Amino acid sequence: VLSPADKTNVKAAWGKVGAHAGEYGAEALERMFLSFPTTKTYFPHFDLSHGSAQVKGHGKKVADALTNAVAHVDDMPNALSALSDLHAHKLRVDPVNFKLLSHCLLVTLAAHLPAEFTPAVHASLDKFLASVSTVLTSKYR
Amino acid sequence: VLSPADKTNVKAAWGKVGAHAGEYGAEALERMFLSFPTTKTYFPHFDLSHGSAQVKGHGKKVADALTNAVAHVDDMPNALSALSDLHAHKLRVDPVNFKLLSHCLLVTLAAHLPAEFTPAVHASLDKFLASVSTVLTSKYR
Amino acid sequence: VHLTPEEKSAVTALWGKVNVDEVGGEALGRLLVVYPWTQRFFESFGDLSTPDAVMGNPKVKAHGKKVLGAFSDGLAHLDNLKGTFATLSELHCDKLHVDPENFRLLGNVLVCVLAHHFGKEFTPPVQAAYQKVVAGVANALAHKYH
Amino acid sequence: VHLTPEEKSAVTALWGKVNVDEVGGEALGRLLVVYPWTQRFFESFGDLSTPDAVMGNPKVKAHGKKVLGAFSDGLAHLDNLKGTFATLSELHCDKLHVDPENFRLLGNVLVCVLAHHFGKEFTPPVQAAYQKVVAGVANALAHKYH
Ligand code: HEM
Ligand code: HEM
Ligand code: HEM
Ligand code: HEM
Ligand SMILES: OC[C@H]1O[C@H](O)[C@H](O)[C@@H](O)[C@@H]1O
Ligand SMILES: OC[C@H]1O[C@H](O)[C@H](O)[C@@H](O)[C@@H]1O
Repeated sequence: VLSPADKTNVKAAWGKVGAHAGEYGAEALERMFLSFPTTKTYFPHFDLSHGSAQVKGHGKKVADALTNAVAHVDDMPNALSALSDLHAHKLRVDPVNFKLLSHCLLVTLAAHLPAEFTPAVHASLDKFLASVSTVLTSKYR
Repeated sequence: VLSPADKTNVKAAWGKVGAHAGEYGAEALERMFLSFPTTKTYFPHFDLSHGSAQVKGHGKKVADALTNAVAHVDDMPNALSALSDLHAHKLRVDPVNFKLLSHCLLVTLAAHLPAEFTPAVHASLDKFLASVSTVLTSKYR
Repeated sequence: VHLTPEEKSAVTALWGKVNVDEVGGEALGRLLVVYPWTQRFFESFGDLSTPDAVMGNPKVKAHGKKVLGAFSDGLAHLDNLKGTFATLSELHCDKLHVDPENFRLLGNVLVCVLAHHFGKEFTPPVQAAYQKVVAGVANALAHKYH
Repeated sequence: VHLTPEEKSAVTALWGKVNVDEVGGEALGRLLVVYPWTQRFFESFGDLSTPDAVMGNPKVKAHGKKVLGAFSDGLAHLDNLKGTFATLSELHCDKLHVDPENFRLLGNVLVCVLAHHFGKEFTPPVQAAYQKVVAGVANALAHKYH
């Protein structure tokens, strides 16, 4: 569960992503495939060559959903209802993979925005990413 | 995130706990302490022998707090704030420990209430207990 | 797995009463219901859409006694767990890439099923001894990740 | 830990450029802030009450240096991690009873920190190799549970 000061940090810090969103969600994905080859199972037909346009497209969709999760931080079950449909009901993604991506998202925010990534903001981003993962791996409809 | 059907299975099965609340709470606790002796380190001030009056008294409060959580299943963050403050802020409980007690609460519910412990109810009970643990392990003040 | 002489007799004593044809399918089945992301590994099994479709599946049931049988070879040789599970370790880790957290959850649902069947016979000290076996099975099955 | 000999030295390379007096303390300090239940093993450390109090605490920096050194021991001997961390393993497992999930959390915050400090130079191929090193340390430290 996120605190009032968590939401502030997350809103503030994530808001600085802007045009870099699809760049950041794409790098986060690439960190995950390289560092965690086991995640490749879920993407058997993807092109994963370093600059693959498939990965940048999907990178953009992932980031824009997080951007929308922040907008609806107190209403995520209903906000991301269909994304749970996809990840939990249909793909049946093992929740371990959500942690590995969340972490790669955090490495990509620290490598690019060091001035946002204070200890406090780090904690808040970690919590916010865990809370989204619970929604996307849950079945509640 | 709990489904409508999850809330109903829990109410239905916790509801049948009734007068045995403190017997099950304290059995769950004993189950925890013998199965996983590392959990004992949190209770250095208790007599933790089989007959213990403290274990039985603490057995009661956990179980009653669970009934309290079933009744506010739709928003436990508020109902369990003093409990969240105590476990996350003051005791600093490693959340692995909540998985251990939860497992021991299902072992007790299986052994005592086998007509209620169907797969669907099991599934709901596990989800319920994880929701509670998430609340008691988070700092949202 | 290092058990006491009475832990060992208590474990042996409870297992002898276990229905080899039914307990593993009932353990595997609740895995698939309680943790639905595990169904992804058993897509060739057929209908897993509902809890009663899972529990009434002849594949879950047939594969269940295969799981149980390997737990049985577990109890038979608790001094040689790593090697009892060496072939399965490689399958589950290298071919199937099953996250080892799932090995721990299946061990726990089996305890839940042991409790459910044996009720008050399944005592605190008996559980405690089974948690040792079950963490041993999961740690041996995970050996390729170490 | 098996590194492609590229990997082996792309890692040595980032590690000489590591402020040895300041990065353990930042990694240790972010652990206690991002995963606050970790402060229980460190109650002897005094003020731990806000991120700023944690991050400026002299005991945290001091201990962070000893942690980073144990890691440096690790990078030196990537072929024998279980002999290097055997004394440490016994400490963390047998006496301190630290849940090994916490080993993994620290090693990943050390990654978030190396990324913090090197930005564009801490690339996916560079992370990838550190993830293997830090999985290896955690595995080796968790050896007394295996
Ligand atoms: C922060 C967590 C995540 C977010 C916000 C997210 C976001 C999304 C979105 C928005 C889509 C659908 C795009 C659309 O049709 O509009 C999607 C699809 C997908 N996601 Fe996730 N995702 C997350 C985590 C994961 C993880 C951990 C995995 C597994 C490693 C994964 C695997 C997939 C797959 C396989 C698809 C469908 C890809 C295809 O078209 O084949 N996702 N994700
Ligand atoms: C099912 C989840 C749990 C619930 C519902 C729960 C509930 C409670 C309640 C009602 C109290 C009484 C405090 C008071 O009267 O102010 C308490 C205290 C306490 N809890 Fe928990 N708890 C849970 C899990 C855990 C776990 C996993 C641990 C660690 C192994 C833990 C450790 C403690 C300790 C040490 C106390 C204070 C005991 C005393 O000094 O009397 N709890 N909890
Ligand atoms: C931890 C206790 C477990 C034990 C003792 C166990 C044991 C076994 C055994 C004996 C087999 C049959 C090997 C053969 O073909 O002769 C098998 C196969 C298999 N197991 Fe496990 N298993 C365990 C956990 C898991 C988990 C958690 C999963 C996935 C969630 C899993 C997924 C599978 C799959 C997908 C197969 C191949 C089945 C097929 O042909 O489709 N197992 N296991
Ligand atoms: C995963 C990488 C880790 C490394 C490389 C590491 C390294 C070290 C080293 C070198 C020492 C000093 C040992 C001595 O002087 O005998 C130490 C002590 C200690 N560590 Fe670890 N550690 C790790 C993880 C952890 C974690 C996750 C925790 C707790 C959450 C922890 C808790 C402690 C405690 C309580 C002490 C000594 C107590 C004290 O000085 O107050 N360590 N560690
Ligand atoms: O038929 C399944 C295929 O179609 C889907 O639209 C996915 O985008 C694709 O990656 C998948 O392999
Ligand atoms: O040690 C590496 C292993 O770590 C984790 O257990 C992953 O889920 C597994 O698939 C991977 O190969």
